[PDB]
Amino acid sequence: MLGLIGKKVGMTQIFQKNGIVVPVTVIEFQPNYIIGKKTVDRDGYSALIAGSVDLKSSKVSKPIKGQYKSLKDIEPKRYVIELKGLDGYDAGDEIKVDVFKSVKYVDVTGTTKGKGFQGAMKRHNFSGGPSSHGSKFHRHLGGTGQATTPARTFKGTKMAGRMAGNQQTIQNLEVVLIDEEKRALLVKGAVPGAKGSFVVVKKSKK
Amino acid sequence: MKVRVSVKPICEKCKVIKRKGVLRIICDNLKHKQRQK
Amino acid sequence: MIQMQTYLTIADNTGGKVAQCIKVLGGSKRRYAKIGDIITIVVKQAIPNSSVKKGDVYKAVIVRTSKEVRRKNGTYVRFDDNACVILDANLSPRGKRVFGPVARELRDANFMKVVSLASEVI
Amino acid sequence: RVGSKELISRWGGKIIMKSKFENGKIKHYAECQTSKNTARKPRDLF
Amino acid sequence: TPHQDLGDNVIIINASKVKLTGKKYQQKLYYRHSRYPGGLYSDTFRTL
Amino acid sequence: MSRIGRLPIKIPDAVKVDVKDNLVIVEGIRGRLVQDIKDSINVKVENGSVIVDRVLNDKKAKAYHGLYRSLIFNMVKGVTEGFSKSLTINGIGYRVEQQGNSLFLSLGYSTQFEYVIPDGISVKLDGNTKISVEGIDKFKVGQVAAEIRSLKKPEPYKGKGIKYDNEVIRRKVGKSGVKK
RNA sequence: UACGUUCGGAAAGGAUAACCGCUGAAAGCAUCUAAGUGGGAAGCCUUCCUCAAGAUGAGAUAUCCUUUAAGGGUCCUGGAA
RNA sequence: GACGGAAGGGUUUGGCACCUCGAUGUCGGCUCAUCGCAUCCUAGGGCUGGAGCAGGUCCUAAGGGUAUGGCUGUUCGCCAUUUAAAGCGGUACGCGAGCUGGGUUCAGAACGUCGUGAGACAGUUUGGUCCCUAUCUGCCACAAGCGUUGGAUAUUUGAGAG
RNA sequence: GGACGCUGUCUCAACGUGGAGCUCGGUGAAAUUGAAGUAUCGGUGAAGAUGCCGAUUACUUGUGGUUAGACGGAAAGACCC
RNA sequence: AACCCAGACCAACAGCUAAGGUCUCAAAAAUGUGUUAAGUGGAAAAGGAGGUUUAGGUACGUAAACAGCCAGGAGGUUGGCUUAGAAGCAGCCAUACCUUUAAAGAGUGCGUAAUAGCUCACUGGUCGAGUACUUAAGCGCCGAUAAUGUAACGGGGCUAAAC
Ligand SMILES: [Zn+2]
Repeated sequence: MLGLIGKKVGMTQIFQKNGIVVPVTVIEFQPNYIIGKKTVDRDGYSALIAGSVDLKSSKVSKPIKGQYKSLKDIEPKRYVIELKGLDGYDAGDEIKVDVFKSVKYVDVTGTTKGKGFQGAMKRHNFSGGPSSHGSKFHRHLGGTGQATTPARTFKGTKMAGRMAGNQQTIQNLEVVLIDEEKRALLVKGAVPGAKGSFVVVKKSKK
Repeated sequence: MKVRVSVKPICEKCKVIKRKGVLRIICDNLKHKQRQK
Repeated sequence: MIQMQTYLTIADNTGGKVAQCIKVLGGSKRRYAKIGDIITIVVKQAIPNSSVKKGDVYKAVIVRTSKEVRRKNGTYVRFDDNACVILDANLSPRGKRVFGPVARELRDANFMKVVSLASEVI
Repeated sequence: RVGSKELISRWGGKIIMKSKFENGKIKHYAECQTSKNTARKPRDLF
Repeated sequence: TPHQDLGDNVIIINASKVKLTGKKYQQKLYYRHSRYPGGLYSDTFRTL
Repeated sequence: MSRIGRLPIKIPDAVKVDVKDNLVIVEGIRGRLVQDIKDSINVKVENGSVIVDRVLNDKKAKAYHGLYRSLIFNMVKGVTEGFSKSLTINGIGYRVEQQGNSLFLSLGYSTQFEYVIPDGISVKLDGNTKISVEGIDKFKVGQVAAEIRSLKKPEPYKGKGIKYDNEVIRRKVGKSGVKK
């Protein structure tokens, strides 16, 4: 599956030729290199290891350094992922942004924004109690279980706790524009993560 | 159609069979078809 | 964003002057109607001795809303009062003339005859 | 009435539904005259 | 001695060719529960 | 048991039969067919004829007697004369056509049905409303004819659909039969 | 943050429920079943997204280190947390 | 499908008085649900006295969904508009150490009825304190420690679960 | 009981403000308490089990939250006899 | 706790037995003759039932029974009718109605206003032994059907490790 490690620059909008506005998210692609390969007869499966923006030479541990010993003029890469079942490339290669030039839809994977310790009403769209008529119940859970059967709280009952921070992959984002000279992709819609967080863009499954 | 507990022939042309462990009636008069509950 | 209990100006010459929304059609929990939707109204005030009496229930189409709704080209049109037009059984305007402007989403919702009888389409 | 969209492929070919048969399976699928690419739902040919 | 571990170890080979009798091949069920409500999953001998 | 189980099997001259290790091969003018035979039943070829008997007298063996007799008989009649089952397409605007190893059916649906013909089986047309499936195996011929019929099962109000030729469709009435 | 924007419910495959079969007995016929062999649903199993080797059954690989090295932690400046 | 006959379900009104009166808080509404299928809708069928449309009856199927208001404390029901449908039940007639206190079931007062009277009434009307900082299990989240048989750093196959 | 006006009462919640809450330093209770290397399900039983049976699941130990249970705490039940 | 076996004076790293068990968790079984295909065993009714073992009746048969296959399946006669029709098949009555009789019923069903029309009992040929209806028992099948979780064998599993 064709994929790339990009950085979510932000959002904007563009004007189609006839006047229709399209809200887009912009992704900037630092150069991506193929660092190694995984093979079915040696690792158990076939995949390509892909890496991106470099690290500072004072903060590369020697295991990471030795990972790149045999590669020529490829500094250590901070973001490393795997692309399963891909061919047409080998160690030392380098993937342009134009691999999406023939693609209509993409999928983007990133780390969603963190919202801290969040309550039930924000986390699960719980309604609350009334704010008047004598109520002493505003944004609490309400009841949680049943009385004596089962005499416990079922596993998975939704309560308060931390919200967001998980990975998430959003599907079928239309591809609006590709700009090779500035290494940018413009997709239509929202992309998980805060500004400057790093996403992975894959060719759409459908 | 007539998922019943007593399945009996209705006309002389109805016939009794047993299929995969249930008792059934089959006939030309499809209105007579039956299976035990 | 017309919901239930909203007051509306009847913008045609049937006789009614104020209508009240009592249902938003086409959807189970549907809560808001926009320009070009059909609602069920009761008449709360009418011109005396007209063909429309106070307290009758009809279907009406929304022609002006006070909350702006996005269009494809990015433009938003926000009127200054909420207004509707009464319809007969065929989902066609019961009246013969329409007062004031209407919004052009009627065009897309296929109310061409309301659009034509309007004075200005914005 | 926004003009009835002509049921056209992204490659300018008409899209027509055929019913393959294979091994007890009726299959419905969408076929493009110009490019003969077989897909199964015209969503995938627009 | 039941207290302690004094028996030998066992390697089973050809474990995929055990034969059953009756309709067990179609009817024996292996159940499991995820501990979440309603999360009861069955699995017949074939599929397992 | 019953006489079909014990009735002897004649062998046509052009047809050869052979039995070995729970298997039977029947090679004829038009093809070769194979069959499994269960342990409890014994199949013998003697004097240009086939005989079947049972080592046991359990009811499974009783049924097997007739089952394998009939199969081997249909296995021999196929390699000599082949099996053929025919069909008729009746109804306004219903058509059938052939291209290579597939049939195209126009049966009122908004799509024209293609139909791959499985190997080992031939299809014959008579105009555009009559079909005849021919082949070496009665089982396969019946299967194909059945699946084609299932493509558009007949109906009783007007006889429309794809019917077996030998079948008789019971018929009902609609509007005018209920006339008072 | 929604009242806003965008996207999502799939397509395909496997095994099945009721049902319809084909070939055929016991029971010369007949019969969807007893030997076999097929179709068949928002259900079941794969497929989509997320968590996941405390899976103690603790997996697999690439690189670094060989008497305290590799590496990690504390402290400090902070954040997209 | 009458007249009769045989069962299951444990939800209705009851029977019994076995646990609890050195206290097991009682009806509805709010919030949050989870499960059963005897299926309201969507899905797959058999037969129709099923032309078509629309149904009737029966079988399979619990994945998802299953309305907003008027009256009443009401569950229920009726009614107004909708909707593909406005399902039936269990869970202390789910859920008050989560909320409300309109109803019921205290002391005020009034009406009708009963009583000579004090008062009484599953008759009515009006007013009337809803307490507790979570030790344990359970659940929602996040860490410390160690293990994974030399010790570490990245990338991941996936049982299993949502 | 109805109407006008007005409004976050509500559709439908969002953001901000002050005191608590959270972390650290100082001072320092309480009701309660047979103890405790105190899980779940289907059962059984003084008829609703953390302690019994069979099976399933679960590394050790804390912190911030939530009240389903421990027929929770509080008052030798006020109702009934 | 109330059922079955059995009355604890104390001690022993002895033996034989009761109830209940002897694949395994879990200390203890093997062989003989049959039955069961439903995991029945390891819940249950009215009723339905070409499941099967064994035993016994009544029909019927090597002088050809049953099923299939090939024929006739009629003439008098629209049986008289009720009715409008009823021709065998709305409905009344019997059909002690006869003949050619191989055998043909005042017709078994389907379907026609009414027939018409298609079929059957009925009997003849091809085939070649048990068949067709019942009775008593031994095991089985459906009926079988609630709500936290397989949950009506204690579990694993068992075609015996079931009866
Ligand atoms: Zn019949």
